Formats: sequence, structure tokens, C-alpha cells
Amino acid sequence: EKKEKQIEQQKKIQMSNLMNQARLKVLRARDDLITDLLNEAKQRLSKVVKDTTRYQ
Amino acid sequence: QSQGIQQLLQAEKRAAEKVSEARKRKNRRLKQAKEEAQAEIEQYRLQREKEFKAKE
Repeated sequence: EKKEKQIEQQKKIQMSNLMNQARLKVLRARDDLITDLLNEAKQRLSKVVKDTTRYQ
Repeated sequence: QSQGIQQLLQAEKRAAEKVSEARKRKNRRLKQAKEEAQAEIEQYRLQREKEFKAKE
């Protein structure tokens, strides 16, 4: 009678785990997009060094 | 004369035997209660297990 009453929580436990795992994937993607923003910023900044008038 | 008193020892021996057989029947019959209860308990446990599996 207790087990037959747990069934709602028993599955919704999997749903909250699956949704949080999907979010972890989304957070790793978002971090790499920020990382490539900083990679582009670093490459653009190298051009400001090559332009010796701006670099002075 | 004395042979009848030996026949009372034989009657006493038959009485002790009858009592011992009835006591041994009772000792076995009391244990059979446990053995049949356990089979009927498992029959019910497997039924609620099936009903719960069906509900899930």
C-alpha cells in the first residue's frame, strides 16, 4: 500500500534528474561559447599590436 | 496370580505408547501449521507483487 502510493514520486525523480542532466549539457555549451568570445577577443587584440601607430 | 500384574505393565506400556504417538502427531501437526502458513503467505505476497507491477 505504501509502494503503490510512491509511484508518482518514483517516476518524477527520473524526470528531475533527466531535466537537470539536459541542463548540464546546455551549461557546457554556453561556457564554450563564452570561451570562443574570449578567443576572438584575443585574436582581434593581436591586430592592435600589429598596427604600430595604435600600439604606440 | 502375578501374570495379571504383568498384563497391567503391558497395559501401562500400551498407554505410554498411545500417549507418545498422540504427542508425536501433535508435535508434527503443530509444525505443519508453519509450513502451510508460509506457502499461503507467499501466494499473497506474489499476488500483491503482481498487482503493484501492473499498477506501475
